[PDB]
Amino acid sequence: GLSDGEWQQVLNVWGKVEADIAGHGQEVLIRLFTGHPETLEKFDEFKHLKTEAEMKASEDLKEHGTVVLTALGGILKKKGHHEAELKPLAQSHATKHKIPIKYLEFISDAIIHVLHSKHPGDFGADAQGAMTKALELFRNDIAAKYKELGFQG
Ligand code: HEM
Repeated sequence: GLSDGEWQQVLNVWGKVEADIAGHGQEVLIRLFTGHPETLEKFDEFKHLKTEAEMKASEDLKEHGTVVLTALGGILKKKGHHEAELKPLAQSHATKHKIPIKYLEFISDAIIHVLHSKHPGDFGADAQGAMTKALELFRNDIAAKYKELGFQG
């Protein structure tokens, strides 16, 4: 878990994302999809968008990026008290979408990349530490539910 000073840093960095969640969201998905093409195949609506310029030209992708980051924002503001919010997500991603925990690792790394790409020199070493912890926590609680369900990979 995190200290309160650590949570205040992640909510301070999240205020930068909130200035434009769709712009941040589309960059995160693109990072993900271009870096790990196997992840795009899980998306029936977007698997035909194989290159960055195709991805960029779809408002449907940008809206999906908005759904993702708005969900995550909600969870971060719970400061770790997020069992009611994470359970549904865990369930759907394991039993419906069949998303291995490794893809959650990929998106967590994608977020960090995009914060440094969109705010160079503005994402401090301390901020990076706190954000990393918050994403690990998120991932580790989802891993716990995955084990319960025996979602093997
Ligand atoms: C920060 C991590 C993520 C969050 C907050 C998130 C959130 C969401 C939400 C809120 C939905 C809609 C409701 C649902 O079906 O639960 C959804 C759907 C979905 N997610 Fe995620 N997700 C995340 C990561 C991922 C990753 C890493 C993948 C795959 C590589 C993935 C694949 C999907 C798919 C395929 C759908 C259904 C798509 C559709 O409606 O067209 N998710 N996700």
